[PDB]
Amino acid sequence: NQSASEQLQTDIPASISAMVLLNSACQGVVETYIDQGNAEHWYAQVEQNLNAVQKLVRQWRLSGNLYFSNDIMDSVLSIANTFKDSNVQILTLFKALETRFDTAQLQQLTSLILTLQNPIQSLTSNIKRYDEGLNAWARQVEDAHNTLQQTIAQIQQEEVSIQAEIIATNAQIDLMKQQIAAFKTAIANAQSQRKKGIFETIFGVVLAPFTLGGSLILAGFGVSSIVEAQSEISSLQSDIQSSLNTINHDQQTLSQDQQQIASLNALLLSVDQVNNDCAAISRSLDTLQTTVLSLYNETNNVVSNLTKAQDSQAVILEQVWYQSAYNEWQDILEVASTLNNAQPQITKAQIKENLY
Amino acid sequence: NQSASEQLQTDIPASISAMVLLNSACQGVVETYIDQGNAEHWYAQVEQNLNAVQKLVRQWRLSGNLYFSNDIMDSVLSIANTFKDSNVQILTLFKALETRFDTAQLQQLTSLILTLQNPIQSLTSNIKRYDEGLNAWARQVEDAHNTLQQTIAQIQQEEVSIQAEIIATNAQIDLMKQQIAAFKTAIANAQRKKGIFETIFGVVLAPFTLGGSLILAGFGVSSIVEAQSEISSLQSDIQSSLNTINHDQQTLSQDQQQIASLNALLLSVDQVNNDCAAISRSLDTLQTTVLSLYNETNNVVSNLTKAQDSQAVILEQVWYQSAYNEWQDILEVASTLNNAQPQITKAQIKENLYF
Ligand SMILES: [Cl-]
Ligand SMILES: [K+]
Repeated sequence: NQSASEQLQTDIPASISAMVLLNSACQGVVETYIDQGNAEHWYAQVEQNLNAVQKLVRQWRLSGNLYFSNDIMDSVLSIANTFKDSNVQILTLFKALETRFDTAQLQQLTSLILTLQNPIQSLTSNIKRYDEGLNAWARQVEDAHNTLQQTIAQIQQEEVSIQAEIIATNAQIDLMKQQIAAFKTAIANAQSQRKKGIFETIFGVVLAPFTLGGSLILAGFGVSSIVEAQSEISSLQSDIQSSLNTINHDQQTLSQDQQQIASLNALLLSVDQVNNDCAAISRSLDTLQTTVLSLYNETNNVVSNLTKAQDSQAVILEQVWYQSAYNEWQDILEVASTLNNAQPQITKAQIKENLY
Repeated sequence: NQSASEQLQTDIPASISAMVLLNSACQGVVETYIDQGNAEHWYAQVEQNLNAVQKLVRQWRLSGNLYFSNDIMDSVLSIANTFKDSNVQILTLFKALETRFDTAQLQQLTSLILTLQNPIQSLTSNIKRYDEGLNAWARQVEDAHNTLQQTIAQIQQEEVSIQAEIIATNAQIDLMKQQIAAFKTAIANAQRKKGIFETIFGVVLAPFTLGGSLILAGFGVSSIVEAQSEISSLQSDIQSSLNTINHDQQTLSQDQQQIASLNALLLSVDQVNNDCAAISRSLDTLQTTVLSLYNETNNVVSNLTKAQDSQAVILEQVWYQSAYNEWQDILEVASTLNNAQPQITKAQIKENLYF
């Protein structure tokens, strides 16, 4: 139903969106803080495990990863600019060949179409290279997540006297994960409708609070979008606020020391977003790779048809594919350029007890 | 000549501005990253010293300190809302007392003025408590800074064959400190619609040829007024200093660049130290002005008590009306800052001449 270039209009920003989300999730991990307070010796293992996750995120940043893959973005722009720089020449040849067929100009037209294949293959190579490095890192983050999750589960299983409050708290943290997923789905549905940019919101959820201010836990997570999304991010903040209010109600019978134990799985919110965002990137790059290959095959079929053309009628029927692809790649150039030149707009939202 | 409320129109946002700067300096500390690479045994001590500074920042934030003191802000809003809610009552009593001197109405007006004193004293108390906690924390950060600085100094002393490159690098790091100071000076000069605007810089040092680096040295600046021209000049300044560092380190291996660049780790810790001192200076000014306002209310309540004719009461209305007008502006500025969501940008500063 769609040409490859038409599909890429969706698949390219979909992949950039997934990468931007990972960047914001990484920031959420960095901005997750805990203090020992009066906690028993279990705290050392939680601190160690959390620091291991944070070390992986710092190494990802130190390796140069920011909002999206520069190599993939540059390859997209290379294809788009190859279309842009050859359009007048290609249309002039089509019109000349429409008037009078001659093999020399047909050979020149075929050579111009062929100049697309190197930038396309470069995009495929850079997607593969990026996804391999991403997956190698993601496996380490997943292992670090599982270790922290197991450490916390062991601690909470030993607190037999407050099991009901721990279960109720963990249900609210699961709801928060659902609310975050609902935000991402809402954004994805409205991406094609709005102007492009880089927008990030880092949340901090205050748990086990002190009366006079501050807390023992500041549980972070990060979300983002490549389109303005003030309404959706406000609904998410309202959702997380509601869930935190319910946690505070469910923990009303707990001391601050018990709240510290009962709230530990909020530390997984940040790294869970990293895990989910890594998987989303890889799914989007599998889709993108299939579509890029489809575009490569289209150019091969067009070149094959042009080489077989013996009259003007056979040459000009390839013009519809070209004109359609050029129009799509002109739009891809605008979107990719906007994202590549955008100044990221970041904000922070601290979520704490709302009702007193 | 300025009334205390007129002075507070400047002194209150001045203190808020100083607090917002400290948050951005703290963010720069948190976003300073190093990896060991092939570094020798000195790396453990640098990493431990840096982690000690970063732990202090995390503890400061876990104590509830973000962009500004919530206790001080809420006390400012408490005074402003006391003026707002009492205004119509006070103005009508002044008007009736003007027409005909009434003893009962005078005591009511006096009691309405006295209601200002409780929130004013709570502001003084909340300034003292915050500043005491700030100074206690700032002494820990200063001690942590000096330890990391001494560790770096000793490491750089032992690399005898590349002293020229280390001295040149440290000179440019000092230049960056002056360039940051120039931004904050320009901000203190230029008074538009308020907000919370923050920029976090990351300076790439000892880079890998294919991307990334062993050092990402952070620092942060901020303002409560938009300052796009000022932050653009700062970025251009920092970019030029980093380009000079890369030129001056061209003879160094990546391992040597790692050592030669270590003092960049002190950039945002140094900003924390400077910003803590600047907050305390602004809080001493603020506390003096708030005490001046408290004494103004004591002079007015005594004048209302000593008053025995109508003209003596209207004499105190000029103070009230002037105070109220200033505090309605303060309510608008404080509400804008208390309700603001931070507008944060980030800039990575790396070699930008080749590509
Ligand atoms: Cl656009
Ligand atoms: K409780």
